Amino acid sequence: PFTEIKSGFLERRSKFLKSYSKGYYVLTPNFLHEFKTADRKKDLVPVMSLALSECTVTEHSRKNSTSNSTGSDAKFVLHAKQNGIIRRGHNWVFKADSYESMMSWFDNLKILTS
Amino acid sequence: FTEIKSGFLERRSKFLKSYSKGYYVLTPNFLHEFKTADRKKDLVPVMSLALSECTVTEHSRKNSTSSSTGSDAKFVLHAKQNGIIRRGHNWVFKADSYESMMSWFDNLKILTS
Amino acid sequence: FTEIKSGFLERRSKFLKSYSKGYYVLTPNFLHEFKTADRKKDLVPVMSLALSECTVTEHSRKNSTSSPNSTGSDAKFVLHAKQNGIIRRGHNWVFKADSYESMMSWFDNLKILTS
Amino acid sequence: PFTEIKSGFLERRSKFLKSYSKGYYVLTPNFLHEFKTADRKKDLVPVMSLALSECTVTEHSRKNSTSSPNSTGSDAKFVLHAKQNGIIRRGHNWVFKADSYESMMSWFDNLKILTS
Repeated sequence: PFTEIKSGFLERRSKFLKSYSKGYYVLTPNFLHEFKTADRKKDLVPVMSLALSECTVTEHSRKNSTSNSTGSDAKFVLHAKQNGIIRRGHNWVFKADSYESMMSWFDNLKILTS
Repeated sequence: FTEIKSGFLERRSKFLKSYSKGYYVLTPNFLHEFKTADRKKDLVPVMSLALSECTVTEHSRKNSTSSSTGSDAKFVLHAKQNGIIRRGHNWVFKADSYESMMSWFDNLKILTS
Repeated sequence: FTEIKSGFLERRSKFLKSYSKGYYVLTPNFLHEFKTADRKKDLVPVMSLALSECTVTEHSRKNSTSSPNSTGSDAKFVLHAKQNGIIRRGHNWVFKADSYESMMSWFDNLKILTS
Repeated sequence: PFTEIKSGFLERRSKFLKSYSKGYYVLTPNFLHEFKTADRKKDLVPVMSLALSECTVTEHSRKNSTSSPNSTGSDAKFVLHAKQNGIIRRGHNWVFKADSYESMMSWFDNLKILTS
């Protein structure tokens, strides 16, 4: 009986590779977990687990954000306060499947990282 | 009241690689961002940038080219102290034309003196 | 004769925002860049990256995407410098191979050599 | 009687504005000067003068360098690096774009000898 605040697919940007890779993410009160698939029965080991206690969410796309790309209105930034999966003071960019989906991820993360 | 200039500007995000349009009001003390141009009902700035500790550094030349729109209509606001912007960091704004950009720039230059 | 791998790779320039293709030869000590694949006449490396003080950090995933009309979104890897040399300590170089499988050959070989 | 090693138009990139601006450049043994025009008779005051004594040239495009369609001059860029605070902040870099690979290589080669 897996319990979660939110889960869904997100694309995560690589700063150096300048590309996105899609994964299945699970937000709990303690961690943002990345898994390879949505199958909570057979896919049991997170690819990585980001402790929320030492992350913050800092900025997100506006509904009118433009670039010329996909999901210019659906991105948000997760910032590291301490060394872990992410280096202290560094940032990871995520792309959701819509503005409204992004806002749900952002709002939930913001409350869990206050 | 002592508003110096107001209008829509696009502001670049470094991490999101995108522009977002907002309605800005320039006063002697602040550049204020609002969501809308409704001065009666939209009263709380999204953010208020203290001009006392900002400078305007570069701006597009009339011959500036990109490609993206507004290649001749951008300027840079630089922070001298930690606030909305980290000390030493910069924000990029895009106006609707060179002439409009220069109006913003010239006004900001005097206020940040 | 103790070459481990050789072939063409594109290397990204951060300041020039472009890729340049070169012919690379991987040995136990160095990744060498040459202008051409002519091992008889083209004998002097353009540069020689000491593997002893490099690591390979990230690489593209099979599903990595970049942008329509951009090539090799699934074929890049990152070489990181642990010390000042051709690359400044803490800095990174990005390479693009001709496919995911080719990239993974380069990456796996570099991973062992930089251990 | 204006004496120069090389002169010609170059585009200079702005890091923050992500745009290029074209100017007329004059390379002498002492400086890389920027002017607004090619008229050495009426256009007498440099927009800026970069001391070569404290600059280096560090990298340049290859003949095969590729960026994206449609970009121009992917084979015609070079980087000028500051060793001391002046026009450019110490340790910072300016990117220039010439009108061809061969023109770029002429600029780069001359700058490299003058900044050795």
